[PDB]
Amino acid sequence: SVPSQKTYQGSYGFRLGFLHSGTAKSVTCTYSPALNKMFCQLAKTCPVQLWVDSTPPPGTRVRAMAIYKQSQHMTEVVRRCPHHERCSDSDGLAPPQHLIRVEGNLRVEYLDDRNTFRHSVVVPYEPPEVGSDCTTIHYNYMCNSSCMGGMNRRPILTIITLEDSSGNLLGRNSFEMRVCACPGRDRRTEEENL
Ligand SMILES: [Sb+3]
Ligand SMILES: [Zn+2]
Repeated sequence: SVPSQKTYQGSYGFRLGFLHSGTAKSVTCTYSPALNKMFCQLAKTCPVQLWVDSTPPPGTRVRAMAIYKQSQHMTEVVRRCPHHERCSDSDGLAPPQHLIRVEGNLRVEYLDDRNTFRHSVVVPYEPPEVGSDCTTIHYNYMCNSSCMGGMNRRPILTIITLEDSSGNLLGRNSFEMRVCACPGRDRRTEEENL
């Protein structure tokens, strides 16, 4: 079956925030509120902000999972193309088939679900650093949207679930993802069709 993508703020008032980076040619990662769509270059830092009304307990965990947006493709597992799967860009932690990685977190953990075969990456929730109102996770996407043998120009969603130490759903949110060479231009072009 297909993982739930239904928004759920839950007890702790869980929602996602994004940097306001604009669409200049030099930008590596930019978000479109209009499309609720993130545009990142291959393997480059993709900051996602966790916002809460109340601090969840210690041992709370944040999980990222990719699915295909279109109904006909939803049952197919999102994974890296054979080319990117084979290439030597391994960090020693991430499985080579996994699209979504986390950088600068040695407590990162990766799951091949034994039932659904779905890929996900999970880190411990940490409260905001002193002088901050949200928690930032740096994701890396390791395959282009245009990759034949992979996503093959098919739109994907990233599902961020907040869960406790025992794996109970606390909150869920989602955003569309495109991995492309010129994020600035592509966002500006996709917003032009409004
Ligand atoms: Sb990005
Ligand atoms: Zn690829």
